[PDB]
Amino acid sequence: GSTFGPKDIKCEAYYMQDHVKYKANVFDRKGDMFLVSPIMAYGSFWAPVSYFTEGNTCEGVF
Repeated sequence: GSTFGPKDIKCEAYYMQDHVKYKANVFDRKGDMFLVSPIMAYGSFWAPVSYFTEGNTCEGVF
């Protein structure tokens, strides 16, 4: 349970929907696909974080 501290986060990427940009927290990777979570702790799904070329916080997976 950490917000200021990428402990439970490690990677937090962004994405905009042509105008609205928000965060997506990312944990690990699987090939060219990454392993992300929604705006809560509920499951985990793969998403191309490679598309989140705005700014992300993943340093330990990099």
